[PDB]
Amino acid sequence: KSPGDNIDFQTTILSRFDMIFIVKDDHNEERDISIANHVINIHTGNANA
Amino acid sequence: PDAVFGDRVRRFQEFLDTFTSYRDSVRSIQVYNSNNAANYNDDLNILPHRIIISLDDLREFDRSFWSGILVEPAYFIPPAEKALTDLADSMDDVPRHPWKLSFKGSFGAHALSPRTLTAQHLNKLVSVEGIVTKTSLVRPKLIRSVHYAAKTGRFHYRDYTDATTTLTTRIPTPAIYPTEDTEGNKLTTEYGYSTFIDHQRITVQEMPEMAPAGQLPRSIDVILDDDLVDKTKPGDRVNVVGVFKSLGAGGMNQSNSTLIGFKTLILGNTVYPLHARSTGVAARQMLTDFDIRNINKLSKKKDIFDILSQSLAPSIYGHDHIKKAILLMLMGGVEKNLENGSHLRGDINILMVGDPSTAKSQLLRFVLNTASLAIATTGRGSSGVGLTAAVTTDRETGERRLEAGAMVLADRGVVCIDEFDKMTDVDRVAIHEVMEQQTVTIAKAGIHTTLNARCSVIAAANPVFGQYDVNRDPHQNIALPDSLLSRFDLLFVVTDDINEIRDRSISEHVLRTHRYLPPGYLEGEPVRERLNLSLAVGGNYNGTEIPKLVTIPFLRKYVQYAKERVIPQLTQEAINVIVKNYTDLRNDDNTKKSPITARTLETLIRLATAHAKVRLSKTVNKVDAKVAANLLRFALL
Ligand SMILES: Nc1ncnc2c1ncn2[C@@H]1O[C@H](COP(=O)(O)OP(=O)(O)O)[C@@H](O)[C@H]1O
Ligand SMILES: [Mg+2]
Repeated sequence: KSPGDNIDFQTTILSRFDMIFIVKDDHNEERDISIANHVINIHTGNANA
Repeated sequence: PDAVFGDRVRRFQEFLDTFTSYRDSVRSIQVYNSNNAANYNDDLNILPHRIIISLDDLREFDRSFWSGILVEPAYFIPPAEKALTDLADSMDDVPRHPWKLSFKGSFGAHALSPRTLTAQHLNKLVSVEGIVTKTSLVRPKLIRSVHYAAKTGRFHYRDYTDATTTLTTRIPTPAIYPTEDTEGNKLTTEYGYSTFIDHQRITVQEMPEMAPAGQLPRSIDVILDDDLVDKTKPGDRVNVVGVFKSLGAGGMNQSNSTLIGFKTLILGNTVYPLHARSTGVAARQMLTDFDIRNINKLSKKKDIFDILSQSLAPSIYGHDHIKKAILLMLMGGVEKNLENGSHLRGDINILMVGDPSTAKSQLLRFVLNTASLAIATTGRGSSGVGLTAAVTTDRETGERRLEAGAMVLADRGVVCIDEFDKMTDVDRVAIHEVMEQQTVTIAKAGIHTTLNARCSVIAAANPVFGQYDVNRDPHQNIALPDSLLSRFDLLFVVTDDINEIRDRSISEHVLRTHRYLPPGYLEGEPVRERLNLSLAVGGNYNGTEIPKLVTIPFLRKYVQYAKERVIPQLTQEAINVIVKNYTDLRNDDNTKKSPITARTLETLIRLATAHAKVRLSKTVNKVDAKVAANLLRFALL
């Protein structure tokens, strides 16, 4: 689908913004292992230190 | 008699003898009254007996007396008023109401707000800026009553005073209304010989532009006397100069026993209706003789239409025909009032539809900034009662009153509508009457009245598909009823067509536009925003007094002089051109964005008349008709 086909509004608001960011789910093991470890260190307290 | 009172009277005599501007202002008021009285005697208006006093000149003359007026006005203002009255009576012997005073200038710490006013400013002369929310009915107040005794055939009188009419508190002596003389005879009230002074109460609230965004607003009460009534309407931004005074006893007597506190209000001395953006006060600028000569020097040039148009928004590249249309809208045509009561429009209405990010909103904001009485509205934000009128209930009288919407408040002005295509249907039906009959007819439960809504409407709209398609016909592109298009005199379709050299011109213009500093500003210093309030009386940056491009402040004066002075009339050489082009446009085979109805014909007339205001010509010539015709043709083709 087009980027204006996924928005639930007109395409003029997209031109109205200064910087748009299309944020992805990369859907692979090498990234979500790192994300899972980051969140576990957040919950543990290592990331605070 | 008081010695310090006489000393201050003499000091104000010296101050008035030093500055002769107040003296010949008194002279000009008295001779105006005398010539009006003489014209009434032989074959009208009477100027009030008050003089505007500059506080800066008084500070330059006497610091002590200036600080006395600012800090202790009850001890210093009445000597100054008596001095002005004596000066007026000194020169009035050759050709009775005592003269009042008003103040302008810098007030320092006394330039306050309804929120900022506290009890430390009591018994002091304050200048409070704000917005008028409530305006009481102008009520006459009896000062002296005159009575007749028929048995003895004699006229008596009694004077009445209150704590409001005086700055210095005296003993309250309540003299009852005499219905019987000292001998016991009945008195008849002689209305017409008694004197009544107009009294008004207004409520000044802090401006919503300078108020905290979530808190409840603070308000003050201002009392106005005869010459100062009816100078304000609700919704105006105002500057009130007056003495902040407390009255009565705050429950400290036995009869009162409550915590209203001491009642606090302002005895108004000066009322200045300030012009603010998207408000009901029209901006007025004083036209000096030099500026009039400059305007007449512009009017003689052949290129005059293309300098005033190109000098509108030099920071917007292109859109030159839209600049011409906006200038002609600012001129505003001539309104015809026929002898049988039928009415013909003079105002020019502009609609712009087209691609996003094409200087539509910026042009609307420019018209909001540069017009005298422009009011900004958006599509969904204001409704059918929001633009036209609504009904509310009075607290005092108990009867319903009216509240004026955007069209009524912007009478003899401009309504700047953004997102025109997002109006509701009932709002559109409200717009239909305003754009042609120039009036708002409201028939509510018990209220039936017509309000004057003589407005020029400039509107920005978007196509229904978000972008204009060249191959598709404009009927589905604009997708607006043909009555609405017939209301609009000029419809402009702005297309964001992509060309390399055009895009380079856009980039160079914008990048040179983003490299500006105001004079007196450093390279890295950020620009400060000051709110624009102007007193209402009655890509080249270096534009200073018509080098090549006209300044916006001088454009305003040119527009004001043209609207006030010249009322052009048609002649046959323009009529022939207008008739021929209207006949050609009605019977042309070319497809056009807007349908050609009868309105277009008057559009031509108005446009031609508008160009005659640009040249300051009492006559509408052939060249005016031709420039109206080819401005219409570009918008249509
Ligand atoms: N012809 C032009 N010249 C200079 N600037 C322009 C032009 N067209 C658009 N812009 C810029 O694009 C921005 C978008 O605002 P605007 O075009 O008014 O939005 P819209 O067209 O949706 O009303 C503005 O800040 C303005 O500076
Ligand atoms: Mg816009």
